[PDB]
Amino acid sequence: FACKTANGTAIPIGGGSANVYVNLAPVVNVGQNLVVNLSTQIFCHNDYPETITDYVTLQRGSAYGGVLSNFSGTVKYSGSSYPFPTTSETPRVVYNSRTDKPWPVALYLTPVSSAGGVAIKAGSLIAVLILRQTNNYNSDDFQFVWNIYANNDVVVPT
Ligand SMILES: OC[C@H]1O[C@H](OCC#Cc2cccnc2)[C@@H](O)[C@@H](O)[C@@H]1O
Repeated sequence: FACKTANGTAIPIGGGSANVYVNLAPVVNVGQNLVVNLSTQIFCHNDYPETITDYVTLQRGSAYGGVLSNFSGTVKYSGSSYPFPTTSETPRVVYNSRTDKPWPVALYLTPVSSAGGVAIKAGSLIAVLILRQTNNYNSDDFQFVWNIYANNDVVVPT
């Protein structure tokens, strides 16, 4: 089991950390959602499906910077919504193929009444998402830590 991002930076077997840079809608109105879709950004596969089935959760999602200040959030995991920042680990997605399968995560961030102006700065950390991988075979329990950065400013109109 290992993962890779859409621009090809990898986290190998056993886990680790990696930075992910994402384009964001440049303008978002108070009350509307800024959608951050990581399923186009993060892909994983099982290295031994003949024998091992892999289980993958979103263990923790954390908000930083402009996102923690200026937005209210939820996270969708495999189509089901939870509070963001997270208050529990999600149920597990099954990885049973060597095919690259997206990690089914998306953030829905709504600017709050006070947001107005530059609400997220280019280059800033907006989130840290911890993918947790176990299996039905041994004691492996690894963390793949994804640091999510904005590629551009997000403006909330006044
Ligand atoms: O994707 C499956 C497995 O790939 C990796 O393991 C590959 C292996 C093996 C193996 C080979 C022969 C006998 N038993 C296990 C690990 O990332 C492990 O955590 C994971 O469950």
